[PDB]
Amino acid sequence: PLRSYSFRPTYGVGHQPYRVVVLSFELLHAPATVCGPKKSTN
Amino acid sequence: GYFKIYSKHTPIDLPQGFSALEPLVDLPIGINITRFQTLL
Repeated sequence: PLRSYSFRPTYGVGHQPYRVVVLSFELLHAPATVCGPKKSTN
Repeated sequence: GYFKIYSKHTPIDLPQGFSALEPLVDLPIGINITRFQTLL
């Protein structure tokens, strides 16, 4: 049912190991708890 | 969607006095509390 990528260190750029991080987000009515740094001045 | 707990501890039916509970913890929890039970 499923085959294998099988990369080599000589493949064309083409089919080369590419890492992917999908950062799905949420906006449910439940309170937000993930936020950015929120920089601060002096 | 926030779970808030206020608390106060005193040394002493219930006492016939006034004391205001202070904020202990607000937690972003997320559940929809409908029932509860004590643990001893």
